[PDB]
Amino acid sequence: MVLYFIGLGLYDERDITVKGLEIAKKCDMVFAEFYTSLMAGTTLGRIQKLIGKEIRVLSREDVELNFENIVLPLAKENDVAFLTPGDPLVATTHAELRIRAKRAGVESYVIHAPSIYSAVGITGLHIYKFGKSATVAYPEGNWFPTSYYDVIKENAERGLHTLLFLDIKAEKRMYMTANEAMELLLKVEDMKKGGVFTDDTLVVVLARAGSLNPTIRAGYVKDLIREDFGDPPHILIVPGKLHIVEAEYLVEIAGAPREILRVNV
Amino acid sequence: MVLYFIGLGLYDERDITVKGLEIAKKCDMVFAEFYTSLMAGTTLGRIQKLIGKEIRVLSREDVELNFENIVLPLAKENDVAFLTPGDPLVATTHAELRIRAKRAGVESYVIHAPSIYSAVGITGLHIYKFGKSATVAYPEGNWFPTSYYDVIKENAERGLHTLLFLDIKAEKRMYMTANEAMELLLKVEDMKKGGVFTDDTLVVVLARAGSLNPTIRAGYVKDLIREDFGDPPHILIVPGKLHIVEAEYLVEIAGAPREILRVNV
Ligand SMILES: Nc1ncnc2c1ncn2[C@@H]1O[C@H](CSCC[C@H](N)C(=O)O)[C@@H](O)[C@H]1O
Repeated sequence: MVLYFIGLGLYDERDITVKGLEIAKKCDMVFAEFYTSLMAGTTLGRIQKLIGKEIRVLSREDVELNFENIVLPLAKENDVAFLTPGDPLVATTHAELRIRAKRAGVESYVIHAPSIYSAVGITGLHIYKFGKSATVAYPEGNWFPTSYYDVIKENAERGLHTLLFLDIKAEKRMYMTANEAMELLLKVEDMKKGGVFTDDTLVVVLARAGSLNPTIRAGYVKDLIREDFGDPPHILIVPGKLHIVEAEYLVEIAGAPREILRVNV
Repeated sequence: MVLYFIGLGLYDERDITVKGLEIAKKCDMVFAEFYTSLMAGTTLGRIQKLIGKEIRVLSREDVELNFENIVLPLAKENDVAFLTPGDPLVATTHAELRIRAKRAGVESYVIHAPSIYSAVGITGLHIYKFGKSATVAYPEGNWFPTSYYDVIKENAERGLHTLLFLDIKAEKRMYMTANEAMELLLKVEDMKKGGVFTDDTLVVVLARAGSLNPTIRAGYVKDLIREDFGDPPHILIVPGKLHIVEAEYLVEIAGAPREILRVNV
C-alpha cells in the first residue's frame, strides 16, 4: 500500500543502509533509476542479488513523464520501492515525485543513503563553510551554460567553498571529468574575465567517493587540469579562504603543495 | 594495521550502511564517540547487539587529547573501527584524526553514512540553494553568541536557505528544540533589528530525520514557535525565496500554509 524512495549510496551495492536493505527485501516490487548519478563500483546484477528481487530500471522519461503511470498504480496494491544512487532527494528532482504520490492517494517514505553532498567532508574542508552549490553542464549546440561560474564568484567573495556537481548523460554513458570541468571554467573565465577561476586557482578533486580508495587531490588548476584522476564519477570543489587545519589536511592527505599552508589572513 | 572511520547514520542502529556493518564485524576492536552528536533512536546496547562486538565509548577528551594513545596503538596490530554518528568527517574536528593516523603510520579509510546535512533534502528544499551553515548555541552567563543570525542574513540576502544545527549537550543528553531556537532568534532580532527573523519569517522544522516517521513542518514563526514537533533531534531551517516546486512540497508534504505560495515565492 506504500511507496519507498530508497538511496543506494555512493559507490557499490553495500553503500545502502541496513534500514534500506531490510525494507527493500520485503517489498513486492522494486523500481530504480540510474541516470541521476553513477555508481562506479557495482552492477545491477549485484544490487539484485543483495536485495533478492528483480529490479525494473526506469529512464528519465519513464520517471519524469510516467512515474504516476508506471509506479504509483502498483502501490495501491503492493509495497513498492524506488531505488536511486546516493541519497534519493539530493540534487535530483525526485522530491516532487512525493507530491505525485500524495495526489494519487499513496503514502511515501524516504530512506536516506550516503550522499556526495556530505561525503566531500573527506576532503578536509569544513562542511559548514560550503556555500551555494552548482552544476557544470556540458555545452550543447550554441547553448553554453555558465551560471556555475557566478556561483563560485559569490561564494568566494564570502570566503565559502563551492561544490560543483559534474554533468552526466547516462544514456550516452558520458560522465564529465574534473579535467573537462576545469577546461570549461577556464573558457568561461576568458569570457567574463572576473578572475574567478584561472591557472593559479586552488581546487580539490574527489573521485569515486564511497570506494575504499577514493582519489582526493588538491592543487592549482595549471597542474591538475591534465592529471589523471581515475574513473568517474568526479566532483570538483573550488575552496574559499582556507582555515589552517583545512590546508594541513589538503597537504597531508590530498597531496597539495606545501605553500598553501601559508594562509593569507 | 588499519583504522576505519564508520558513520552510524541518522537515527537508529539500522542507519549504518551494509558496508559499515560488515566491516565493523571483521574489526578486532571497535570504538565509538557520542559527543559530536547522539543517535536518538537507539542505544549503545542495540548498536552493540547489531554489530556483535563490545564497543568502547570515547569522550571528547579521549579523542581530542589522546586519540593516538587509545585508538591508534591497537590500530597497528589490529583492524580498528571508530564509529561516529552521521557521516564521518562532517564534524569539523574529525578530519585531523586522519592526519594523526598518518603520523603514526596507520592507514585509515572512511565508510560514509547518511548525514543530516544531506538528509534535509527531504524538506523538499533544493540542496544547491543551501548556503553557509550555522549552529544555534545556548546563551550562558554574560555570553550571548549571535553569529548564526548573521549567517541567515547573508544567505537569505542571496536567496539561499540556512541549515541550522541546534545546540546539544551530548554528555547530558539535552537537546535544544526548534521552539527554543526560534525564541533565541526572536531575541537576537530584537537585538540587531536587521529584519532577519520575525513572527512572519517562514521556517522549516525537521525532526528525527532518518526515522520512517520524521516530523516535517513548515510555517510562519508566530504559528510554529509553540508547536510540539515531537522528540529530538530537531533541525531548524530558514529558507530563502522559494522555487514554486519547493513551496508546493512544503504545502503538500509539510503542511505549510497556502500563503507561502504567494508570500515566499
Ligand atoms: N561517489 C561519487 N564520487 C564523486 N562524485 C560523485 C559521486 N556520486 C555522485 N557524484 C557527483 O554528483 C553527480 C550526481 S548528482 C546526484 C547525487 C546523488 N543523489 C548523491 O546523493 O550523491 C555526479 O555527476 C558527480 O559529479
